[PDB]
Amino acid sequence: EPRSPSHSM
Amino acid sequence: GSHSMRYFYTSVSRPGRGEPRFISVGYVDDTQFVRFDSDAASPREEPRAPWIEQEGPEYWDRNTQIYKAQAQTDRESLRNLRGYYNQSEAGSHTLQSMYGCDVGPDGRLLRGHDQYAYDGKDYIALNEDLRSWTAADTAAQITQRKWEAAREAEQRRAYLEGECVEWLRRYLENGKDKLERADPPKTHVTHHPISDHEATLRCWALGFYPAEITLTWQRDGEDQTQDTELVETRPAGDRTFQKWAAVVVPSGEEQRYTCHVQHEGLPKPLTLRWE
Amino acid sequence: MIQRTPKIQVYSRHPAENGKSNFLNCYVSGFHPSDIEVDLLKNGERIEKVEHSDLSFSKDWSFYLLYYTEFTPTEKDEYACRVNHVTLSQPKIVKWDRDM
Repeated sequence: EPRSPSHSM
Repeated sequence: GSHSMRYFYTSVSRPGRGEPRFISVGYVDDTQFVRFDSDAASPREEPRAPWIEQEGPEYWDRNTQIYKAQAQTDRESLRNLRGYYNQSEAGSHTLQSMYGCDVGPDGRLLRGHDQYAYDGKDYIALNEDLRSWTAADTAAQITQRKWEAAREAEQRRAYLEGECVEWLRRYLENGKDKLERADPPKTHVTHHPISDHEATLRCWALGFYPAEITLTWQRDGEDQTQDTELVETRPAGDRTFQKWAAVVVPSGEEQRYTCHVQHEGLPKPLTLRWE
Repeated sequence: MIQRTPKIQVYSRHPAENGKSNFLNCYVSGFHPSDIEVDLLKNGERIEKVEHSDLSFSKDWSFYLLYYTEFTPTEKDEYACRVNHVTLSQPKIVKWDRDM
């Protein structure tokens, strides 16, 4: 299962 | 043995064509098992291997939400990055992400990965400690300070030590018939005249899994690797792979040449001759 | 801004037999960036119904795609793959050789 998104670059 | 799970993301800006495109693929070892493409109509995570299809609607619904949220985060990263590099609004740019875990035969974590490329070049990577970042340039050092402040590394580590390992182990049990087992190649040698006195002998390995394979030509037991033409391993299109190895031999001396095939699907390596 | 030139292989999924159903593969790899045009050709003309794989990439970040269609090889019909990319001086055409 994919990792949850967090911060933008 | 050892096993790997990876997610590969590509975000591509397309100014004056449309909004940025986001494509995700999931792989276990050499097998693709899911995909998400923002350009598909009403896009959703879709199955690409038979053993994932049994996952219930919650799996598909939540992963779809994750990809849409990641695609939006990537759109903001792309805007920030062309800020850092002072790049035109009119150019197309590429952000790639790769992440996932390797587990040993016991199913314990060996190593975690979380790395990114901008316009084809390494940008930032999570170090093997899964606690610190290495930045490629002064732009990536901005991202690094931001991600340190937000403790991004701990979010990454929690995934790589938790869900990455736990889902990989679940997929290795459910798809064990295709992931824990190797499929040997179908093999043959073909004969191709090139000039008046010489023939190409081509040793074929078709439909094998995994991709790792060695094809060697010998002449009377002597290694011909220096005179052998190898093609890059290529997808058959059904999840299996293809490869061949070619030597130029004197016409009538073909029975001197043995092709040696080493693959995890073969209990013993094969020796093949032109027939 | 790295650019990398596509590698191309054109081949059938199964060993070709004139008259029998098969798959024509065009495998394009080692390219950057991802914007690319790939067509399968029959006697130099564009085949309309062509499937493609989901964009993925290798350890050096370079992209690969598989384009494919079901087809029935014959003695007289020529099949090929045509690729256009920013790294190419012009569209590259690689012909299908059943022996490779």
